[PDB]
Amino acid sequence: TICFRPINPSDLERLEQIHRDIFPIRYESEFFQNVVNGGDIVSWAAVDRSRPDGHSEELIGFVTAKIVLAKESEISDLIRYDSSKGEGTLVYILTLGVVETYRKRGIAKALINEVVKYSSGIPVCRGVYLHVIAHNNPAIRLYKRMSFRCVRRLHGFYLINGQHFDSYLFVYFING
Ligand SMILES: CC(=O)SCCNC(=O)CCNC(=O)[C@H](O)C(C)(C)COP(=O)(O)OP(=O)(O)OC[C@H]1O[C@@H](n2cnc3c(N)ncnc32)[C@H](O)[C@@H]1OP(=O)(O)O
Repeated sequence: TICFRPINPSDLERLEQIHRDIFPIRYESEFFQNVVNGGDIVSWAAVDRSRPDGHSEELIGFVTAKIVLAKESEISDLIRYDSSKGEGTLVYILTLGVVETYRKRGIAKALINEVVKYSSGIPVCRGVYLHVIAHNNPAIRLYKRMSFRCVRRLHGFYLINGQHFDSYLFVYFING
C-alpha cells in the first residue's frame, strides 16, 4: 500500500502545507524550494497510491535531510578521524512527519530507514544525526527504536510560537 519516492517539484504545495500543519518548526518558502529542487537536501515522500478520489500521488509522509561536512558539524567532537579516509560527511535529518490518520503504521520508521540506507551508500558518510524537541516523547521513542543514541540536551535550541524549547541531539554512526 505505502511506497516511497524522492520528493519532486510537483510536491511543493502539499509539502509546504503539511509542514505548516504538523511540523512545529517553521521554515521559509525558500527552504521548500531547496527541498523539491534537491542538490544539498535529500528527501523522501511516502505515498498511498491506493487512495481514492485522485490523491494517489499526494504524499502522506515525508523526511528531509541535508549533507554536512563532518568537521563542520556539531558532533565532530564525537568522531574518531582516520587520516587516510579524509574528512567525510554526515546526513542531518531536518524534518519528518506523517499525516495523523496514517500514524502508528511504521511509516516514520520506514522514512528514517531510507535516510540511514542512503547515508550508508555514500563512501565516507559517517552516519545520521538530528535534533528532537525534548518533550516529544513519541519522536524520542522512534529514534531510540531505530538504534539512534541520545547524546545530550541543547538548551533553547528551538523557538516555537515565541517560546524557547530544548532539544536532544540523536546520532546514528555507521561505525560506532
Ligand atoms: C524534530 C523532532 O522533534 S523529530 C520530528 C518529529 N515530527 C513530528 O513531531 C511531526 C508530528 N508527528 C508525526 O508526524 C508522527 O507522529 C511521527 C513522525 C513522530 C511518527 O509517525 P508514525 O508513522 O506514527 O511513526 P511509527 O508508526 O513508525 O511509530 C509510531 C508508533 O506506532 C507504533 N506502531 C508501529 N507499527 C505499528 C503497528 N503495525 N501496529 C501498531 N502500532 C504500531 C510504534 O511502535 C510507535 O508506538 P509508540 O507511540 O508507543 O512508540
